[PDB]
Order: sequence, then structure tokens, then C-alpha cells
Amino acid sequence: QGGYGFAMRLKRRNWYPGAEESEVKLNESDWEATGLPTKPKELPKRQKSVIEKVETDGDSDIYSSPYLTPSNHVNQPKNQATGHENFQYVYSGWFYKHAASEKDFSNKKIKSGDDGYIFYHGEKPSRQLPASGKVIYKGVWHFVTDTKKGQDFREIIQPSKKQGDRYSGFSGDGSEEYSNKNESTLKDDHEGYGFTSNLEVDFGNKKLTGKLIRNNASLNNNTNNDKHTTQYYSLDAQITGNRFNGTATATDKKENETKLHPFVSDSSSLSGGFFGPQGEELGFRFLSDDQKVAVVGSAKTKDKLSKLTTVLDAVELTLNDKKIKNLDNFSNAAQLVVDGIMIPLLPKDEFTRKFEHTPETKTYEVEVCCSNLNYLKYGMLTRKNQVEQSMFLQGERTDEKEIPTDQNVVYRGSWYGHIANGTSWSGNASDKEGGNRAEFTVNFADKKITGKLTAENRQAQTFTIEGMIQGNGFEGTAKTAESGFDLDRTPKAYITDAKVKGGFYGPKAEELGGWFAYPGDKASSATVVFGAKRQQP
Amino acid sequence: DKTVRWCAVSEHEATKCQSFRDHMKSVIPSDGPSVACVKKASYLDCIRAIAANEADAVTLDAGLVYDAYLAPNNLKPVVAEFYGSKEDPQTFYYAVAVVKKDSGFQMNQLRGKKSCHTGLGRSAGWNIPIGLLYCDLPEPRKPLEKAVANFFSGSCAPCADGTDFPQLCQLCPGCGCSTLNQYFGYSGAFKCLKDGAGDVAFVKHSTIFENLANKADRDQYELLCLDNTRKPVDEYKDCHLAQVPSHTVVARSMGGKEDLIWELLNQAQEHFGKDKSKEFQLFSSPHGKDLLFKDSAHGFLKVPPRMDAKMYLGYEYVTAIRNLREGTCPETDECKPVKWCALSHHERLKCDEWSVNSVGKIECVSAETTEDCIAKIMNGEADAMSLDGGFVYIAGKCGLVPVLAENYDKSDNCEDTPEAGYFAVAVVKKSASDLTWDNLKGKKSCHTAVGRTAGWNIPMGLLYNKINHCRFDEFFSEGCAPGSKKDSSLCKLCMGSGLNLCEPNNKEGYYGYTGAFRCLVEKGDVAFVKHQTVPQNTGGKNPDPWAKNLNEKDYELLCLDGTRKPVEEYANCHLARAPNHAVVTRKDKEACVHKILRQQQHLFGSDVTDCSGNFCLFRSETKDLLFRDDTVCLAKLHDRNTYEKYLGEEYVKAVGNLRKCSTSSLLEACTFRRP
Ligand SMILES: [Fe+3]
Repeated sequence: QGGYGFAMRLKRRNWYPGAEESEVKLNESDWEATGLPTKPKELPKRQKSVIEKVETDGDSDIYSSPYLTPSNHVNQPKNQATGHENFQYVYSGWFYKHAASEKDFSNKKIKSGDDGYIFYHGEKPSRQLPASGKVIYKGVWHFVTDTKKGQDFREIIQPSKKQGDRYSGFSGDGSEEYSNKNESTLKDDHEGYGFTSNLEVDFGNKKLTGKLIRNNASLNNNTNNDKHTTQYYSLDAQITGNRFNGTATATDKKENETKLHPFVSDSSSLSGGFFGPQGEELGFRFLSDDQKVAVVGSAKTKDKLSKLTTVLDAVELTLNDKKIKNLDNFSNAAQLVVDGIMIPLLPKDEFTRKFEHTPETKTYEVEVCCSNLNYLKYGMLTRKNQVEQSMFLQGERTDEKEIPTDQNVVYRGSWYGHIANGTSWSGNASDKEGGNRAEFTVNFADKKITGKLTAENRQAQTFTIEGMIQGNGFEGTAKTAESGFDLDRTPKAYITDAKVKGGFYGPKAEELGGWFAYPGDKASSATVVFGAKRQQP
Repeated sequence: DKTVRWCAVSEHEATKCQSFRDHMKSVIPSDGPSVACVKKASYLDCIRAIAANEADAVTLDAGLVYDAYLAPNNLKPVVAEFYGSKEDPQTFYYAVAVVKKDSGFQMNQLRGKKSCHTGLGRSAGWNIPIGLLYCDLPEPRKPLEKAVANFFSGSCAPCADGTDFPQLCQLCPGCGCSTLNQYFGYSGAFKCLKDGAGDVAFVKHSTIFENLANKADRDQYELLCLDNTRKPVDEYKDCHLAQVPSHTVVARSMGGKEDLIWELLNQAQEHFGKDKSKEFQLFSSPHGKDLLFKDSAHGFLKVPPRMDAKMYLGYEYVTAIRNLREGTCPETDECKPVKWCALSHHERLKCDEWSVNSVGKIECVSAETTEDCIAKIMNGEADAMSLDGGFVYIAGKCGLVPVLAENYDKSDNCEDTPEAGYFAVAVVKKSASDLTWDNLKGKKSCHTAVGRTAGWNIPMGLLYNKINHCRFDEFFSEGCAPGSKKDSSLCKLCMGSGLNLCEPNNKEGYYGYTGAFRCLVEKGDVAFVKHQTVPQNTGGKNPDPWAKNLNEKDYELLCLDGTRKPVEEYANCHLARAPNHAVVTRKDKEACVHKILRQQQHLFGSDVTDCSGNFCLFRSETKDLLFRDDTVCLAKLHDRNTYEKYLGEEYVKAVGNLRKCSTSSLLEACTFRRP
């Protein structure tokens, strides 16, 4: 339910005389995934490609937010929050062109007016966050409204094009006259230029609040107004992992007053995530509950010139070259993100599960354990269209605060592994009987973890793990005992001192998982991912 | 190294060009423009060479100018050869159709008549008249000579193939191609009309003036006009088949070096032009006739930047030649869709709604500026639009005519009731006092847009008479005058965003009457607008946040006599009277436009009560889209169908008094074709 980004397309109402659509509202169905940007400052490919193909009468240009990389079109419009202007990971904004009317008279349809999208997208969703503290994020926001016959928002967009009636009102409209976007200087209480966002993220309490405002213009008549900013919303959200969820509250309501602007309803759909190495940037959307308004935004910590905590683990281990890659993940252990697409790890509609996912180039073949693990998933991932081999593990780490102190805690589980010297043994996660078996004892007080992985004929077929715990995760080594695995008188395989890394997952460390590849050093080789659940005493 | 590469079509030309090069070198300083001669096989080759940036200029006849303009050559007219005199230069000649007095037939009555042509493949003689008649010819229209032979009852078509198409030689048997044929050439054709051989002669305007022995006796003849009336022979500027440029030098449209070329040619005519030098004659050579320029050239004129090949050749010429090249005829017979020209997207959106509601009797074309739109109407690209009187003035000089007028006065007699026009007023804040018409200097100004009646022409012309000099951006400290040069001080107060700033369309919020008033409110000292603007925008009449709370009693009008009066007093305080805005078109579309608009306004006009559920042609939000928002109706002009007759002698003098200050490109181009 997380993602790299989302966009919402402007609506064009059908005015065909006598066939006229009274209104077109917005839905949650209308969000489109942007997919991972190659360059965040550029427009999202899929949607740009849509607007490119849109017909125009003589203005063929795609107009966009001023800080976006244009294609194509001192002075000139600014949208930024002062002191947080410089975005690396995340961008929000809009792009449109002035489209020709679309006429099908066989169906009695004409849609007129601009065509485009509001969107946000980011790269490198954060796997780490500040472990506490309150932090200011400032940024920008943008909106797109529904269309209703007779509707206008006079306080935001001057309705010479019938904005809000024939096509969506949106923050990009050329007719939107009351922001300070075009001025050369800021008043002291201005937060910046145009529509700017302000958030306070409390990483200690896992909570965020904020306000979305417009910065108003000041010249001559109207300088009587004393208020250089106007606040349309406040925000509240619960942070979990790198994602947050919450509500938006419409700030300006005198009601019973009918309104000269779109922001009226509150929202229960506020959603977003942190991007960058520390989660120093974020982007978000919400859709008002009356479906009259949709918003996207981005915000970032103060531009340049607390200890961190690890929120998740996501790893791919390539079977051939014996390499470990980090996978992006949205702090959903059930969403596998590879090659910029999201594989559902759970069914739509048993212990270990195999399926094929063909996105809409490649086809992915996925075996995933386990049915009893909610915060962690691990298994085999294979790529085809001829075939590439991998195993994966991902889990949502337990809060560093929620970690158990119990001195004896037993975890039981399974593993996938592939191991060779001269010949290959491979075996898969099973919930009995002579199948792959994983055993762990954890002394949390002592910060020590030991375990053994036993294979089919056991053991015999075995692995020994000792590690130290820090915070929400552990490191250690794995050894084959002596001498060799048996790789099945028989050939064996020799691994001493494989580096093991892992974490604790879900509330109160209900689950644990980990992995190692080998060699990483200067013989034999192995790759293993394992995961286990916390037993009762 | 600034070098004009001239294109030669023959070795004789090449050697003349080299003589040209060498003689220029003796006159132009080393550092300046020089000639390079490049030789090609033919004019086509030259045109391609220029487009390929292998060369720079060449001089073409009219037909080739059109060819040069087409993709992928995209070449444009830059310099013009002129003839016959310096004080009254002939850049153009007029192809006319001359007939006898009271012979009672018009241009659309030609089928069946007897025709006299100067000769086949000649411009005025053949290509123009046959091209304009092309659709009237019976099918098959290929081959052309056969079709023509079936259209006229008989002809003299010198050079025509008489063997295959006898009736083409009927009036000059054999169709002789030399002056041995008494009917060949210009005089030949005219003598064919005079002899009573044919009913009509296709010649140029100078032909009868030259070939009449008695020279009175011109009253025995008339000219056929494209609107299917006849005018006297002297009226040819107003009655003609096409206006064609004689010899035109062309260059690339982009990166064409038009400056260098004009510097070179201008210096060349100074030293080597008519009678200027014994050493070298630009306009003759020993080697042959008409090398690089016509031997009859008296000099060169610069073609204005705004011009492009279509605009320079003119509507009628392009129509005739396109008919001939393309050959597409419409399959019918009553009024075709009127193509309305909209200003940017704001007007385009409303125009689309209009078209859907008129069920196709109206169609839509956009341009980003009024001048752009007017030019499209000249083209054929567009048919009509409504214009501020300052622009009905420009459109007039561009050959467009007024058809219906916007009436702002409320009555039940509206369409039939001519109006004297509205008032141009100078509007200031009551709070700011002691600022008077007497000195506005150094103050900050707001105009509807440059070249418009109230916002520009009236007030600036008056100011011009006071100050006797053209730079008004120096006179005012700052202002907003949309359509001004973007780096001007008159662009500084403009609210337009980024490159929209000071643009003369609705992308700039200070554009137009309301735009200007909002400028006075929010920035300026004085706004130039129509007398109705302040009452339209105060007392809550305007709902938008900026004008929502505005009160009428807070403003005053500047009187010419140096006093001030409340805005209601506008009758006794005003700068001048402004002619109502009017719809304009091409003469050929004028009947259709008059009839279609009368029907359209009976449907969507101010008789429409509820403007939400239904389309109101005369309303928009403060923006005057396609028409002034106060238009009550569109009214009959009657005899007032020319811009001069429509605007009145007084306004046309005032705008003319401002000619020296004009930044208009389109006006420059138009007055060049027709002073
Ligand atoms: Fe006007």
C-alpha cells in the first residue's frame, strides 16, 4: 500500500449539451503508481508519456512545476519553503498541457480544458531513521479538484476557463492568482513562495503533525490584510517503519458559510513515506472524504549551509556470484520490491508458497516462507522472460525500545540454503519433518544469540551460529562444524567463519531472521537465508 | 566574415555577380559585407541551395517565391526590386480583368463568354485568371487547356496548343506565340477586347493606360471585381484579380542573414544603381538581359520583417496558384462554416462551446495575439473576429472589412440603431489628488493593451501632441501596457507570470479594460479604459476577491481641461469618443459572416436569460471573451462597410497622427503592400 510515488490526473467534465455530466468526482481508484524514478527531478515516465500523446491546438508545450526538469518551455514563478529548497530523493508537483477539446459526437461527449497530473515520487525509501527527537520538515504541496457543473473556486483560481466546472481546479493553473509565487521578496511571516508545507516529525513518539498553507501576495490595495499566509489544512499521522498514516483537517471553515475554495472536507486517507539514507525527505498524498480534493506534497529537513535506528531489512542474495544486494522496501514484509516493481507475497483469495508474477520485461518465480510469520518473509526469487537465481529475506524490525530483556528465549523456524564445494546441495524451507530446520536461543540481557540449522539428514547436516546483538539486530558467524557438510563415501563442504547478519522482527521480537553468503574473504561456498518464530516456554 | 552568397542561374549571371563582387570591394570597407558568387543549374537548385545553407540570396518571380516558401525550403521575401520611380516605386503590379462598359456580366458569370489572354503560362494573362476560375471549370479539369477550352465559348490564348484544343485559338487562329500575332501579349489582349473579338481581357492595370491612343475613352471600359461587381478602370487597386510582386530577393526564414543582404543591396544601389556609376551598372549588363535583377529595376526596398511569403503574395494570388498546384475543388453551394479566430486558450475554450452549440456553423482557430489572428484572416486560415477600433483600423489597412458592430446600448431597436461610440476616460484614485491630466509625467500608468482605442490610441495620441515625442516609457516612470516590448518600463507593473508578462492576451491579468482597472487598484496611478469599466467593476458587480469590495465613489475621471469629476460625469469628463468594437472579415466571406452572425446572435444573444444552463455569446467572467461583455447586440453597418467609413474621419486622423509611434509589425507589412 506503499510505493515509490503516486499521481492523480485532472478531470474533464462532459458538457455535451443535453448529455451533460453534472459532476465528476475523485476516487481512491484514480491514484496511479509512478514507479521508481531514474531521476526524481524529472516527470514520472508513465504519465509523461500519456500527456505527450495528448492533442493540442498549437500550444504543444508541457508546462510543469518551476523546479522540475522541463520538457520544454531575475523573474518567474517560485514554489519553495525557505531554507528547505534542495531536494535529492523526492519531488512533488504538476505538469499539464492545454489540450484540445475531445469530441466524440456519436456518444455525445466533449471534454474541454487543460490536461495533466499532480504527483510525487522518490527514490531510496529509507531503511533508517533518527531514533528519537522532533524534526522540522518543510516543503511544497499541490492539489487537483473534482469538477461539478456551476462550480468555481474564486479565492484560489480565477474561473475564466471554468476551472472546477469544465476541468479540475489545480495548483498549476495559469489562472491561479493569489499566491506570492511571482514576487521578488518575502514578508517576514511568509514561509516561502506559493503553496508550502510545514511538518514536525517526532521520531521518539512515532508521530507527525503539520500545516499546509498558501503564501499570499502583497501589493498596494490588499496590504491592509495583515495576514500574509493562509492555512488550508493541518495534518496528523502515525509513523510505522518508513511509512506514515493519518488524517488531514480542513482549516478554513466558517460554516454555515459556503466556500470560495475547494478545501472543505477533512481526509482519512493521508499517506506517505520517508526517503533518503536518514529519511531526511518525505512525500505524501491524501484525498478529501467528500472526494472534492486530492493533494500531493513533499518535505525535507533544513538544507545544509541523534543516533539512527534500523527500521527494516530487505536483501537479495544472488546464487551464482554469491553476492548480497539491498532491496528497496516500503516497510511491508509482505511486499517484495525488485527491479522497481512490487510483488504481492500474500494471496488474493499453508506453510511455504510458490507463484509466478508477470507485471504489467521479465517474469518472476517466487517461493516464500512462512505462513506463521507476519513481520518477516524469506525465500527464493527467480528471474526469466534465460534464468537468474536468488534468495530473499525481508522483515520489519522491532522498535529498539520494544526489545525483550528475557535471558532465555527460544526461536524455531526453517531456512533455504545452497551450498557447494565441487558439487551442489540445495534444500528448502519446510515445517517438518526431516526438512530444513532452524533452532535459536537468545539471551537478550547478555546480548547473545546462538543457533543451529539442521538439514534433511540431521545432523550430520548442520550449521552453528554464534552472534552478538546490538539494538534491534545481530551479527555473528556461521560454521559447518567438522569436517564439512556432506553436500549430498560423500563429498563435503568446508565453511568456517561465514559472516551472519540478521534482525528481530515485529512487536516484542516475535520473529527473527538472518542470512549469510560465503566466501566474502581470502575453498567452498554457501548462501543461506533463515527465519524463526518465538516459542512459548 | 560577413558574406552574402548570391546564387546565379547561368554563367552569364555568374560573371555579372563576379563583377558585382569586385566592384563592391572597392566601395565597402574591408571589414564589411562582401559578395560570394555561387552558381547553380536553375532557380530550383538555387532555392534548395539557400535552404541547405550553401548560399544566401536569389531573386525570384512571384511563382517561384511561392515555391521557395513551401517545405522543405521555407524561404521568405526580404528585399524588393522597385520600378519606375523613387517617389512612387512600383513593387507590385495588379492583374486585372478588363471588360467593356455595360456589357452586363460579372466574374461568376464568365462561363460561356469569349476571353483574351496575354499568353499561356503568363501570370496575369493565364495563371491568375485560370487559377481563380479553376473550380468553375467543367470536369475533367485535367488537362487544363481542354477544360479552359470548354469553359469559354472561344478565346485567344497565345502559345496554347491549338491543334488539340481549337477553341483556344478561335479569336487568334494558330495561337501565335510572337508579336506577329496582333493579339499576343498585353497590348495584344487589350486590342482583342477593343476590336470586339472577346468579351474580357486578362492583363495588368497599366495595360489600358498604355494602349489607348485617345487616353480618355477609358470610360468605355470597366474592371471585373472578385466580389462580382465592376469598378472603373482607375479603381484597379480596389478592383483586381491579384496583386503580384515583380521581382523579389528571398532568404532563409531562420538565420537568413536578411540584415546583411539589405545592407549589401542598399549600399550597392547607392553606388551602382540607376545612373549612379559609369564603372558598373547593377541594373544592366553587356552579357545578357535581366541578369540577377530586372534591367528595368530602379532600386531596392526592404521588405518588413513581419511579412512571409503568403502575406506578401496576397490572398488572391495564393488562392489561384494553390488551385493550380493542388487541384482540389469542393464537391455544397451555400454558406460554409465561419472560422472564428480566438485569442489564446481563454477565448479558444468559449469558441469551442460556441461551435458545438451552432452545430458546425462556427469553427475555431487560435492565435496568441490579435495581429497574429488578423493575419490568419488575411490567409484564409481564419474567417472573422471582433476587434477594438484600433485594430479594425489595422485590419482595414490590411484589407479586411467591417461587417457587424458591437452595440453597448440597451434598446429594442438595437440591431438597427447606429451608436456614436463609447468614451475613453482617464481613471485615478480619489485618494490621490492633485494628480491631473496637466502633468501625469513620472506617474505610473495602466493601459488595456497597446494599440487599443481607450487604453492606448486616444490617450497616447493626445500625450504625443503635448510632448511631441514617441517614447512614453520615458514619460511614465512605469506601467502596464500589454503588447509592449518585454524589457520596457511599460511591462514592469504587469501581473503576467514568467514569459506571460505583458503578453497582449488573457495570460496577463492586467490585459483589457478590467485588467487595466485592476492595475490602477493594485499598482498604478492612472488607468486608461472605457467609461463603463469602473461601474462594471465596483459595488460587488464583480465577485472576484480583488474587486469584491470596491466602491465607485472612490474613483474620479481626469478631464482634458485639467479638472476631475466623479465617474458618472463621464459625459462631461472624457479623453475622446471611441468607435464601438466591430467584427471584421475578408471581402469574400462578408456576406456569409453577416448572415451567420445575425442568426447566431438571435440564438445566443443577450435575449438569453439564464447564462449558466445555457450558452451566452456575450458574457464571460470580466474577460471580454470573443466580444465585449457589455455587448447588447451586433448591428448592421450598411454603407459603413469600409474601415475608414466605419471609424469616422476623426478617429482615422487621430490614429494616423500616431503613425510615427507605431510598434505594429503587421501595420508595417500591410502599408507596404498598400500605402
Ligand atoms: Fe475598446
